[PDB]
Amino acid sequence: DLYLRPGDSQIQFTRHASDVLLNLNRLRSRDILTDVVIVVSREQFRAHKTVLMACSGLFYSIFTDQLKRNLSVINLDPEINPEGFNILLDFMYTSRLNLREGNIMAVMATAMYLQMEHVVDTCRKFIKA
Amino acid sequence: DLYLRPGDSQIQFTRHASDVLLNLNRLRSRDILTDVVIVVSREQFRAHKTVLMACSGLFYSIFTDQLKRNLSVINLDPEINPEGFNILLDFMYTSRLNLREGNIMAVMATAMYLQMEHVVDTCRKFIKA
Ligand SMILES: [Cl-]
Ligand SMILES: [Cl-]
Repeated sequence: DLYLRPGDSQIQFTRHASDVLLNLNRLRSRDILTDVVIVVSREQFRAHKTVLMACSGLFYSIFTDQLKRNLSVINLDPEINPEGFNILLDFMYTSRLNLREGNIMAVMATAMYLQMEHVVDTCRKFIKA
Repeated sequence: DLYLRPGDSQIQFTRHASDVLLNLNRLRSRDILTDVVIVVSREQFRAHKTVLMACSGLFYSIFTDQLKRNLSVINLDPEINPEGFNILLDFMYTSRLNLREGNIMAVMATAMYLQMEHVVDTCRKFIKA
């Protein structure tokens, strides 16, 4: 629960990061302080820009551009499949990835588009088996 | 790095939550998408409202009030010590708590005011020894 480590006098909390993400997912479930809608083939997904930027290289690049920083709606490539995006948005807020035989190619394609390198790497590992 | 668990078919990522928090702290360091300033005895601290709400019962209560939701400046009780607040803001974004003999009473008092129950519990454990 707590531990100490070398070269650093601070107390380390093992559960804090998971608790923060859990509470951020609760905010999303309740639509509290969400500040962007992502549009994927007419499907709409509400989210927190900071969480998107902390998980996706695409969204990091988008919202660090001064012109795009304050946009409230982001339209993605119409070829992106909404189910794949939904799975990856859930992953962002949960650390849990719904990979199945029937969606892994779409999830991998969407994670490459979003620049989510650890999801892509994981997809390639499962494909190889 | 990855694991499976019962009652849930999804892949579990062990490092994701810590990576999200690390990237959120990077956004804070760069002042990217910060949306509130907390004022503590004339000292000013920039932060992300969603992270404050995910860590502090006080900030959760504040920003779920419709009148206070869009405030850009929050003034805290003038008796709160800025060093204690700084230590707890760092903890929110890092899972690391700078507890010392010389600050533990102030940090505990500030964590009670912010309603950060796991920090308070930890302070009481260290005090008892
Ligand atoms: Cl990733
Ligand atoms: Cl806490």
